[PDB]
Amino acid sequence: MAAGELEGGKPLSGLLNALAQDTFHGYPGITEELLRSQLYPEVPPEEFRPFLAKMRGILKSIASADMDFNQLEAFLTAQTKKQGGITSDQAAVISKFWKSHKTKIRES
Repeated sequence: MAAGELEGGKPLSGLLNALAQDTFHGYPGITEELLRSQLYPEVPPEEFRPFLAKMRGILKSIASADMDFNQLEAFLTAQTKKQGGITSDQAAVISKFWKSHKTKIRES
């Protein structure tokens, strides 16, 4: 209640974004210890994993696997069926992992 939400909607929305630790070589902008400070300054660069226990499946999918739209859409169903998993509040922002960058992007 007072610790089961992770800041708010801002982090969960840019979680898979911050988590970007190993893209291909490592950008001078994003960093492992930076991902937390990026959106979740409350979580430490060590106790972040336990929270990712429900936000890690998407990490290895976008970062370690790098997927596209229509591919992760069906993957999120796993985040809402797994042992406990996340709630409709979280799945709401995560399900956007491919629409947040494929809507008002180039507009065509």
